[PDB]
Amino acid sequence: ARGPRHHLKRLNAPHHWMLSKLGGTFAPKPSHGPHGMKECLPLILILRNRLNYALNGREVTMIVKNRTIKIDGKIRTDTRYPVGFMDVLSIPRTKENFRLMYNTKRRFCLVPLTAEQAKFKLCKIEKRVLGTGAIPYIVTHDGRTIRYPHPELQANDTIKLNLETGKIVDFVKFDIGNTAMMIGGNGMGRVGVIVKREVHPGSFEIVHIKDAKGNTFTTRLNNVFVIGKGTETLVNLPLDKGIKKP
Amino acid sequence: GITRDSRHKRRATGGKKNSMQKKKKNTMGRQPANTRLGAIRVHDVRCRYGIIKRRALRLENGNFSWASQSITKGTKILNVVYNASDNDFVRTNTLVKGAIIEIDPAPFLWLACISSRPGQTGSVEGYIL
Amino acid sequence: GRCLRNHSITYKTPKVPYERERFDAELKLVGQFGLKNKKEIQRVHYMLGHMRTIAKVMLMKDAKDPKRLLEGAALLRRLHNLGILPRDQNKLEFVLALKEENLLERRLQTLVYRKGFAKSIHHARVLIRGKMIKVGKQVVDVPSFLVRVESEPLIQL
Amino acid sequence: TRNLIVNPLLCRKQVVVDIYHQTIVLNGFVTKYGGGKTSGFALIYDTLSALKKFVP
Amino acid sequence: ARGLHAARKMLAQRRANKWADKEWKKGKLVTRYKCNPLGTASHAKGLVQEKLGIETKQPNSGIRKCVRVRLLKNGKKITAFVPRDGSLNYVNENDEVLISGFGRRG
RNA sequence: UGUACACACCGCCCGUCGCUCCUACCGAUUGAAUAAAGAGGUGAAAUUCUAGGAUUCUGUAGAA
RNA sequence: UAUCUGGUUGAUCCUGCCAGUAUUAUAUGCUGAUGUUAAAGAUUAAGCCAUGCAUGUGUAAGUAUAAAGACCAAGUAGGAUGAAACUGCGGACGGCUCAUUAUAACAGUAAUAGUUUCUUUGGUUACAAGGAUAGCUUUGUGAAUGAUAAAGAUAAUACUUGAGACAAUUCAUUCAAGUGAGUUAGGAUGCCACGACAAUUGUAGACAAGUAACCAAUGAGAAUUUCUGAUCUAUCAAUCAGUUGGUAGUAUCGAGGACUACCAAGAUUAUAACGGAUAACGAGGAAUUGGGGUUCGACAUCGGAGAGGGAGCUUUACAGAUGGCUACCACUUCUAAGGAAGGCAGCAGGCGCGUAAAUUACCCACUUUCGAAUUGAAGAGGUAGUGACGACACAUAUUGGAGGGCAAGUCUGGUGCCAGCAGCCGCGGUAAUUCCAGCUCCAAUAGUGUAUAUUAAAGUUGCUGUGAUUAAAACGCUCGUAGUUGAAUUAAUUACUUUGAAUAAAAUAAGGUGUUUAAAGCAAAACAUUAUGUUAAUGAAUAUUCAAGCAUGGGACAAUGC
Repeated sequence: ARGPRHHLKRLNAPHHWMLSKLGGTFAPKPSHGPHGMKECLPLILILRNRLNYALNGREVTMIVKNRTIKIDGKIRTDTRYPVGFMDVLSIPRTKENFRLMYNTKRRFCLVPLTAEQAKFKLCKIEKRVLGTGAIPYIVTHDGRTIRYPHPELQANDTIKLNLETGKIVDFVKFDIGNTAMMIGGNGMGRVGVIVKREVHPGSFEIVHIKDAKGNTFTTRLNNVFVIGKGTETLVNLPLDKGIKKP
Repeated sequence: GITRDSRHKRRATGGKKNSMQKKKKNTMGRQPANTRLGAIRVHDVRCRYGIIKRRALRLENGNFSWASQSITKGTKILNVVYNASDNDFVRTNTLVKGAIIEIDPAPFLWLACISSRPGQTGSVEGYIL
Repeated sequence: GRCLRNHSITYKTPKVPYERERFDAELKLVGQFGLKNKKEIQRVHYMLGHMRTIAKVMLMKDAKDPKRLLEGAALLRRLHNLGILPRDQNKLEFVLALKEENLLERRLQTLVYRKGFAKSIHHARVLIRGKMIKVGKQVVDVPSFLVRVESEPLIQL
Repeated sequence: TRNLIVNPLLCRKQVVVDIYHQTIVLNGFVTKYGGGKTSGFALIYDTLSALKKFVP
Repeated sequence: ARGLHAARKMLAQRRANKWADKEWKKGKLVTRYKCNPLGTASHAKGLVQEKLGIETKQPNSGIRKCVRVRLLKNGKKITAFVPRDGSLNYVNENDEVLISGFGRRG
C-alpha cells in the first residue's frame, strides 16, 4: 500500500465485535480520534447489533446525523465514531444513558446508568509532561489533554471527569489498596484488588491482581485500570460484577 | 533519482544482492547544493510531508557568536581557509559545517568555525575559536 | 481455500472393496431397515466413529484433569438426550462398547415401526416421505431423523 | 408478536409477526416446509411522512 | 551418530541417501520436461503419420497393431497402441489423436 | 559327491558376424545458432545548478 | 481399522521389486429425478487485444443576474431551488495477477531516548483593502482527441497586502525533575529566519459553520531496525574492494558507506561462505495420517511486488502512480496522408496456447468506501445465467465386471497362437470358464471407469525404524583436523523442566442451538402461550500455535573458566 488504508475486511475486524463471517465482505472501519482501532466499538455497531435500533447502515446514518447521540457531554454526528471504554453514551430521545465497560467475555458491554451518574466519567492518566513555559499537563486514556492539573496527578492514576463542567472531581492514586478493572488480554474484563507489583527494569511492569473470590491472576501494568479506592467501585459494574467463573 | 536504500550494496559476506523491486520514493536522495561564497541565494525545496527546506546556494553573511563574551553579531565572511574533510572545498570556498573560515572582526568595535547546516537550514551560523 | 461456507463428508468407503464377510453383514441390515443403498450404513458407521474417538482420546488422562470432567460429561449428556446410551450407563468406557445397532434403531423409519404406525419397514418410507408423519409441531419427511428422548412420545400421524 | 422493539428515533416499532396458519412494512417472510406456519417482521411507521422519507 | 547433539549428520545422511531412490529421484530431477514425451500432461494431441504392426513378445504370437504419432507441443514421435479390437480401421492419417499413457506409470 | 539341469545332458548357455527398429553420446565441417547476467564507446529523457528574458504587472526601476 | 494379496521354483524358506488397493486434484468416456451449498483462463503464453462499463462529488452554512428561475411565487443587495464553470475533496482505497525474489521477503518477537504526515479527537496561541480569471458574449481554425486562438467584461473560503498583540526553527552559553537509563521534557541569556487565530459563510438550520500554526491523541498505524527460523546442489571451496572499520562532511522525514574526502586492512567460510536450480511470492492453512511424518499452499485473510520492458519525473500528507506524464525498446488503433491516443496481471468478451477452465446480463436494495455529504457514484457488493470440480438430504438407471489377485457362469455360436483380451500371472495352434457375441448375476449407484500426479500401503528412505559372511552393500591398512561421543567424585551464566504474561480472524478440535434431519449458519426460543423481561439473552474459557523472545519455582542430568 502507498498510504493509509480505508476499507476493513470482515475477517480482519477485531474479534470482540462478533461480526458474522457471512454477513458481508467489509466491516465498518472506525475513524480516528480518541480511541484506537482495536480498543473501540464503532458507533454503527452499537446501534445495529447491541441495541438493534437500525437494521442496516441506511438507518444508522439517518440517526447519527440527526443529532440524536451524545457521546460524553458533547454530541457526535459521525457514523463510525470510535466509541471505546467507559465513555458514556446517551440518547435524550429514548431517555437512556448507557456506558461501555468491559466484561469477563472480552466484550464491550452497555451498562445502564441513571441520569445523575451519567454526568461524570472516569479517566485514566497515561502520561504527564511539562509544556513550554512550564505549563504542566496530563493525558488521559481518551486522548484528552487536560489543562493545569493537580500537582499529585501522576502518570498512572485515575481521575474523575465531569461532562457539563470539564473539571476534575476526585483522583485515585495507584497503590496496593485499590480496585482495578482489566482492559487487557486473558485477564480482560475482570475486577480485582492490586496486591503486588513486581518491577523488572528491562521491559515490563507486572502486577498481581487478587480477585474478590481469592483468585490471583497477573498481568502487564499497561492493562491495569484503577476503578476505585479501598475495595470500592466508583461506577456500576456490569451484570457479572467483574467476576469470572472457572 | 539518487537512492539511499541498502538494496544496491553487497552483504556483510561480500555476496551480491539480487533485486526484487524497483526504486521507491521513501529512500529518495537529492543533489548536494554546495553553498559557495557569493551573493545571497536560497531555494525552498518541498521535502516529504510538505515541509520546506531552505537550500542556501550562495551566501556572504553569517551570525557569528562569541562564547567568551556572550555576544552574537552579524558579519561578512571573507575566505574559507580550512576544511577538515576535502581540501577542494577550500579552493571553491564551499560552506559546510565545520569549515574553518576567517572573518573580519569589524563588529567585534564592541578565525571562525561554522556550526550550522547551510544546505539544510539555509544560512551560515558559527562561532569564534 | 476458495469458499467461505464449510463443507464436510458424511461417510467413507471401506478400504477393501471386495469381501464376502462384509456383503452379507451389510445386507443383513438393509433388509432389516429398508435402506436405499450402502451409503446409510457408512454414514451411521461414520457417526459412531467420531464419538468413539472422543472417549478413546479422553480415557488417557487423569480423572482430575479439567478437560476430562467438562468434555466427558458433554459427550455423555449429548448421547443421553439422543438415547443411544442407556441412562444407567454413565461412564466413558460404556461409550466404546456402543454398536452400530444403537444408532440405527433411533432413526425415524425404525421408530415408526416399533410404535406400530408402519406395517413393514419398506412401507414406512412412503408414509415418512409423504409427510404423513409429524414430530411435535413440524412435519418431517427425512427418514433419517435421529429422534431424541423427549421427542420419543411425540410421534403421530 | 414474538419480540417487539420500540424505536422513537426512527418513529417505528419492530415486531416479529407470527402467522399461525400505507403505514406498514411487510418484508422478511419465510414459511416452513409444505406451508403452514409462517413468520416475518412487521414494521409500522405511523406517520405517512415516515413512509414518505424513512424508506431506502 | 545417535547422540543428542548429532542432528547435523543425521540430516545430511538422509539428504544424500534419498537420491538412491529410483522413484523419488525421478519426480525431482529435471528430465520430466525434456525426456518425457508427455511432460506433466495427462494426455496429448498428435498427428498420425504411419500405421505399425508390432510382433508380440516371446510367449505370444500375433501382431499388435500400432501407429506412429507426432505431437503438437514437443514435436517428437511416439508409437501409440490402438485400444480395442479392429480399431485400426477407424484410424486415419493427418488427424488428431489423444494419447494417454498406459496402465503402468510411463 | 557337484550342479547355473527340471521338457531334467537330445538340458542349458557365451561371444563375434548378419536383418529390422529405438534411445542416448561425439561431431572436420558456412560446423553454430538462439535466448539470459559484466568491461569500454556513443548516449535520448526528466530533474539540480547557471545564462537568457520573448511577453505582462505596478507609472526603464523592480517582480514573475 | 496400528490390515495386506497375485507374480522368480518340480516344490520350500528368503532378499527383493513389479502389479493389485484405498484416499485427494486435473482432464475425459458413458449416463443423469429432485432441493441445499459451491470452484471455475492459475499450470501452457506477466502472450496479444476489437467493443461497452469499472471515480466521481452540492449542503440552510465557499463563488452564482444562466437573458434558469409561469414549474413553487410575490421579489429592488440577491425569494426557497439552482444546470455549467472556478474553488475544495478523491481517484495513493478498492479490484487483478504471481514475473522478479534463497536471509531477500515473510512469521513470531523487540526498538524507535533514530523518523512520522492526511483524515479525526482534546487543547493552546479595520462599518473591511488590492489586482485577473473561468463559466458568459463575440470572432475562429483543424478530419480529429476529454483539441485549441484573440478580444470584451464579472466573483471567492482561488491569488495577495494589511491588523486585532505569541508560538515554533538554527546556533552559542547556562540552570535543571519523569524514565531502567539522557546537558532529557522544561526554564534563562543574544542575534538570526518564520510569524497567525480567512479582511470568511448561513435567516435559517445569539448559536452553529470555517480557517493559520503549535502541543497531545488516532499510531499497537506507516517506515527503518534487533533476535530466531527456509527447499535441492561440493560435476559450486574459497569469496568481497564501498568491500570491513574510523573521523569530518553531504543527503534524507530520519539512523546508516546511503553518498563524498582522508586513514587503517579489514569482513564471510567446512556450524557450507561464494555460486548454481526451482515448473519459489511468504505465512495463517490444505490432503493424508496409530504415533513419527510426507506432499501441497497462484488463489477467501494478512504481508510483499507489478501494471508490455527498463529508466526519469509532476501533483499532493502519502506515488518513483502507470484506468498520471516524458524518452527509448516492442506492439495496437483513427486518418482528409497533413497528423493524432493507447496500454484489460479491472468486469464481461475475442485470438492464440494447450489435456485443461463461465454472461460482451441487471441493480447500489445487504457490506462497505468516496464526496461540498442523510439525497450522488461504485463490473467493489448483491441478484440473475452456464456449471457431473467438489460437499449434503433424497425419487423410480446406468457404469464396470464374471480365471486368480477380487464378489459374480464347470451356460451356447464363431474364430483356431490369427483377430484379439490382458494394470501383474496369463487366455487363444480347431471341444477358449478370459477373445467377439446372446442369456444369466456381481459391485456401486445418479453415479461409475480410464490417464497423470500427492499421501497411506513403504519397517521398499529407517528419529520412533531398515540392511551390509553368502541376496545390493565394511574404505587394502594405519595416522589425522573439523564434527559426534566422553569414568567415579563436592550435603556466574547457559541448557533442561513447571507455571504464566503476551498472542488477527477464518480454519482444526469443540460448547450450545431440531436449517423438516445433514452439510450448513450464529443464529433464536424453552417462555412470558408472547408488546413487560426470561433479557443488560446467547458469541464457546473457544484450547492451541512450532522455532525464537520476557518472567518465575526447581538443580538431578549436561555445557562454558576460576
